[PDB]
Amino acid sequence: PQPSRPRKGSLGFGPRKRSTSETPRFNSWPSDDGQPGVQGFAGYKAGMTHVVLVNDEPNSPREGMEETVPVTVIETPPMRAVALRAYEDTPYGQRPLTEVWTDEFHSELDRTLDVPEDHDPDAAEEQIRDAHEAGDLGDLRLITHTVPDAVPSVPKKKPDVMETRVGGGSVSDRLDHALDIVEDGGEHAMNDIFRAGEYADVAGVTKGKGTQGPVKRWGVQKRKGKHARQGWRRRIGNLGPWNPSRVRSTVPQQGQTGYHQRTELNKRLIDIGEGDEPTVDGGFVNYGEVDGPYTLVKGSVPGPDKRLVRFRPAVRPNDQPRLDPEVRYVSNESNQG
Amino acid sequence: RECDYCGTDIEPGTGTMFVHKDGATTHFCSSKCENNADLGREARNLEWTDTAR
Amino acid sequence: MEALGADVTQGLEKGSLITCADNTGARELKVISVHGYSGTKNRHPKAGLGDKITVSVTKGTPEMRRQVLEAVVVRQRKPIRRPDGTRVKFEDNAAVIVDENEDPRGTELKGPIAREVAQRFGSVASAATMIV
RNA sequence: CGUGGAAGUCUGUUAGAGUUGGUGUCCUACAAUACCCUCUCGUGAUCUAUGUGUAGGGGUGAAAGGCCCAUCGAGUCCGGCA
RNA sequence: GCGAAAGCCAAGGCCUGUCGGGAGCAACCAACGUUAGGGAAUUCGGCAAGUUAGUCCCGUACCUUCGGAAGAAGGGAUGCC
RNA sequence: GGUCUUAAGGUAGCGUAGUACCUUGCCGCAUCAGUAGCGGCUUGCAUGAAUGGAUUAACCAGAGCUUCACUGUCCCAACGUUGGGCCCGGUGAACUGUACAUUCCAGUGCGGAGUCUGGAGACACCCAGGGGGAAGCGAAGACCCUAUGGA
RNA sequence: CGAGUGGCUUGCUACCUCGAUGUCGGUUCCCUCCAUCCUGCCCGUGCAGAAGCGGGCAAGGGUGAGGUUGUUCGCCUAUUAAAGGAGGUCGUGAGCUGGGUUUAGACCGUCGUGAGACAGGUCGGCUGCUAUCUACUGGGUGUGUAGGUGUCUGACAAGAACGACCGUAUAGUACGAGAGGAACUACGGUUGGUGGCCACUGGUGUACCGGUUGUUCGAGAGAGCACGUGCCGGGUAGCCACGCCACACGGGGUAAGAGCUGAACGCAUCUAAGCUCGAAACCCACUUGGAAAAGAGACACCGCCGAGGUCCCGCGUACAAGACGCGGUCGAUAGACUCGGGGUGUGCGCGUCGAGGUAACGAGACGUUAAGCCCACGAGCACUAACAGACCAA
Ligand SMILES: [Cl-]
Ligand SMILES: [Cl-]
Ligand SMILES: [K+]
Ligand SMILES: [Mg+2]
Ligand SMILES: [Mg+2]
Ligand SMILES: [Mg+2]
Ligand SMILES: [Mg+2]
Ligand SMILES: [Mg+2]
Ligand SMILES: [Mg+2]
Ligand SMILES: [Mg+2]
Ligand SMILES: [Mg+2]
Ligand SMILES: [Mg+2]
Ligand SMILES: [Mg+2]
Ligand SMILES: [Mg+2]
Ligand SMILES: [Mg+2]
Ligand SMILES: [Mg+2]
Ligand SMILES: [Mg+2]
Ligand SMILES: [Mg+2]
Ligand SMILES: [Mg+2]
Ligand SMILES: [Mg+2]
Ligand SMILES: [Mg+2]
Ligand SMILES: [Mg+2]
Ligand SMILES: [Mg+2]
Ligand SMILES: [Mg+2]
Ligand SMILES: [Mg+2]
Ligand SMILES: [Mg+2]
Ligand SMILES: [Mg+2]
Ligand SMILES: [Mg+2]
Ligand SMILES: [Mg+2]
Ligand SMILES: [Mg+2]
Ligand SMILES: [Mg+2]
Ligand SMILES: [Mg+2]
Ligand SMILES: [Mg+2]
Ligand SMILES: [Mg+2]
Ligand code: NA
Ligand code: NA
Ligand code: NA
Ligand code: NA
Ligand code: NA
Ligand code: NA
Ligand code: NA
Ligand code: NA
Ligand code: NA
Ligand code: NA
Ligand code: NA
Ligand code: NA
Ligand code: NA
Ligand code: NA
Ligand code: NA
Ligand code: NA
Ligand code: NA
Ligand code: NA
Ligand code: NA
Ligand code: NA
Repeated sequence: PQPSRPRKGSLGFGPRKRSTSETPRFNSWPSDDGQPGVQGFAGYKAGMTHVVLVNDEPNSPREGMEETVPVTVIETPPMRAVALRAYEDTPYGQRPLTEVWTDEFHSELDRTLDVPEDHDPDAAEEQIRDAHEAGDLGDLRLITHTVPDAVPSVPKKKPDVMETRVGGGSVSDRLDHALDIVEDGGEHAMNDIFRAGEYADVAGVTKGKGTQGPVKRWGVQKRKGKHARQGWRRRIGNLGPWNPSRVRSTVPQQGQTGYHQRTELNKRLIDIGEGDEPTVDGGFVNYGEVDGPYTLVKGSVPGPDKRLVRFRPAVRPNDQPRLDPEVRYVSNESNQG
Repeated sequence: RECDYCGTDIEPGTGTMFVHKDGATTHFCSSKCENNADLGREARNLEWTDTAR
Repeated sequence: MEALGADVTQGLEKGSLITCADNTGARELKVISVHGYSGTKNRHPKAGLGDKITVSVTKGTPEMRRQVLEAVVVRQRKPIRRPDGTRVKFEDNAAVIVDENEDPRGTELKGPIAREVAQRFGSVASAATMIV
């Protein structure tokens, strides 16, 4: 009677096209609770190794025992919040009001932007404060960029720019907090926002695979048995019924696979350090040597080595934070062999 | 731990343990060692093995 | 059921012939079904170490032959992963006949058993000569 | 025990003949019956060249209405015929 | 080597089974190799593929028109110096 | 029924058959499960003696079934190899074409509409793809009926 | 007995097509319906509990694997929360299959004087086409909005991004004479689905290294061929699944339902006005797309004689063309070299040994030798090549 079966692949990650920005763009931010603070950070993917950990989970029978855990090493050097953008609430949603920029700029920010030579920070700031008095001030975010020059393994010097929201106590307090950070030079680090043991949402543009067929792209079956020898091997049965007399976009077809933005939820931050403790012998294949600010993310992270990945405090965590996990061993064994 | 075959130290969070029919146990550090053993070759007779040299 | 404390790649299917690691008089067992399992279209129902499976006796004493009994998978050739990352694999695929209360039907168990099976089936474990 | 070496005998892509499956490749073809693998026979009612005989309600047919020049439950050509 | 067999190579012939250049050369297709664990669950049906294999020694059932069945099956051996 | 039609009234055998409608007949074997297969029974819709019956060693690219072995047939797909495919130079057809044509959902209509009606959607051109629709292309239906047709 | 709804079966009719709308069954892939099999929330019970039976709301998700048969259907087995039914030209042959029906060959039974027949059985018996339009999946080039760089907004659009089960504590407790035997809640795991990733395990790996058969280059050394690796053994990177990671809760509004206050109707009444609650369903949350949203958007800075861009060159985190991303001497982008990190498994030669053999000769063993050979990775390193230079542009 033709057994039931779930359709091939999800319809919630489409259209399956090439991403517009290689730099991910979070479409959601954490809720305003504690003290004011930047709600995200970024780094460059290096590779993977494993670490032996002491079971942190209070509800696990293995609590306190040795445990092997996969880890993706991400170089997370300091970034720079170069501006404070203000949004205003309008009948058509949120719109950017103005921006407060600085003077101290990284030597190579001009590889991407037309750096400001003349700007009035106070006028912009005033406009924002007047907006707040009127009660039309929407959320507050910081224009941020990375320093690829600090990461030898990454060929680029051209910084990656992204906007990150600032959540916190009162709007007045977080406004001040924002301005303070910016005015200095915007220099901030992974430490300032995240603590080892917390859950973060990592966003990233997946590894590109160019054009692929329905079998790989959607998970459809290959032709089976005798059918597989007739002239059709990796093509679906049909593009649809007689009626409707058209091909529905829901049928699994060939196309661009990979190089899409994804936001992987609840990634546990195993450790945030600095140096070469996580580097592998011979070097991370197709990457290089890590010797500086890094972050060890539990499991996998979307994207290839060298790609920019974004961090954000988990917006929907399942478990309570279990801070600073005891790392008994980090493998440095060659990834070649 | 040490590889019951070649003799090198097995990198933690790596390797396979083969349980024999009689209940004996053999920790292997890699496929290379497992495979050489399946060929009926003894580690002492292989010059690259840490049992030999 | 209770957590095994190990990740298993089912190495058996409906129809597989495995060794009966006990002295019940049944030598060979044919897997028929896996307790609590529900697959998907075209997928062969799979069974691995630690699963309670329904079985029929293919080889053994006349009296035991053709009987449909329950059993517990004690050993499997396909690897399994332990918490420390190490993989564990056996020389053969084996199961032990069990009754309604999960007590081994036989008196003695032949060959080694995986420590993970012990957690789930105590009385099966407390009959094991070797536990690896 | 040896000798002998019979057979519409066996194995066999020797040559040569045949054409079972792939319902593969091809299917505006390399080809108006092709290609590849697989497969059958291979001293005999065997295969084959050349010459030669049988002619259309007639041949020829170990018989399938098979074959008689890509034409067959009655060839082909022209005529009867607009 | 049993061989007018395979594979390799002479003599002799040829580069005319007559369009080329570029992309690690994607999807998809034609031929095809290898796939862990399971082992016909696939399918009308093991279709397709796979297994076995040469030679010597041992050994060989039912049935039978006594010819056969039979290379039944099964077991062992096999290089070089 | 304990002869009658029309001469006889089915013997040896075989039998649910490549012949059995009922039918997946009933019992058994085998399998977890067997409209299959084999054995027995058998009143055979409608078996049967050269319209040859039964049976049978050997033989078979003949039909069905079982077992060991084997394995990507399958679970469930992956990677690789060679020739294409894609881009470039040169060569260079065919099929098909009433017209118009960016369509979709419904409706209507000779009751199976890109073109009618109402709405919805719709900036143009171009590349690659697998073929949902054009009741796609290909062939004056080989089924069926009709013709005071043919062979 | 009476009244209906559906259009899944069957029958009827003969409207449509006979200058052909390709069959049954199956398969694969997509959407849908609800008369709901499971799951959620409920009502009744001949509801103690447990397990049920019946009913309501409800289509989010699920509804699987096998033995006979071409079968649809159906019978049967073991699993399961359950293994629901139906529509889409009885969805799906310019997708597949070709077992059945229904060509030409043949057999059997029955019928017929016979040719031959059968709404009987049986063996064999073919699957064409290079896509013009449209449709959709993905990729470009342009124009419109009207100079550039970077960052955003969010009209709308998609999602199942999550479904379900087992176990433990609760508890041998509530309930019950006993037998038996729950729940809220908090935990652990599994299964199906989904997205991504390769440290680990596993596959590949006609890169590479070794062994070895036949033959040819006289031997040796070192090589060619054996189908696109002769075969065998090992296998790096990468790609992968059989491997690993991640995929809520909670709000808001409702249905069935449980109630509050409450009148018509002085009482009563969940309803008529009002209100409190209450579904896996709806909305939000979350993920993805999204300035061509014609109301064609916002912000900051740069620039209009110059901001920026294209070509060019060296390359890939990208890639079928195109596109995309990075580097270009103020440089580590690619190659060479040397290290590091890896694969294989101990090179040629020489020395000693070696069953023997007068000797010649001699398979092979040990040493030199963690040797030799090799690397799709990393580092150091400007040695080589990123030069020269052109163009558009308010
Ligand atoms: Cl298929
Ligand atoms: Cl099952
Ligand atoms: K017709
Ligand atoms: Mg075919
Ligand atoms: Mg590696
Ligand atoms: Mg290793
Ligand atoms: Mg199926
Ligand atoms: Mg002969
Ligand atoms: Mg022969
Ligand atoms: Mg002649
Ligand atoms: Mg005839
Ligand atoms: Mg396999
Ligand atoms: Mg089957
Ligand atoms: Mg099947
Ligand atoms: Mg075959
Ligand atoms: Mg019978
Ligand atoms: Mg007679
Ligand atoms: Mg209109
Ligand atoms: Mg006609
Ligand atoms: Mg006719
Ligand atoms: Mg006539
Ligand atoms: Mg058609
Ligand atoms: Mg209803
Ligand atoms: Mg639905
Ligand atoms: Mg149909
Ligand atoms: Mg259907
Ligand atoms: Mg079609
Ligand atoms: Mg067709
Ligand atoms: Mg076609
Ligand atoms: Mg047929
Ligand atoms: Mg048939
Ligand atoms: Mg037939
Ligand atoms: Mg215009
Ligand atoms: Mg070669
Ligand atoms: Na074909
Ligand atoms: Na084919
Ligand atoms: Na059709
Ligand atoms: Na004699
Ligand atoms: Na042939
Ligand atoms: Na004639
Ligand atoms: Na004439
Ligand atoms: Na008769
Ligand atoms: Na013959
Ligand atoms: Na294969
Ligand atoms: Na089409
Ligand atoms: Na017509
Ligand atoms: Na069909
Ligand atoms: Na539903
Ligand atoms: Na069935
Ligand atoms: Na149709
Ligand atoms: Na069909
Ligand atoms: Na067809
Ligand atoms: Na609700
Ligand atoms: Na615009």
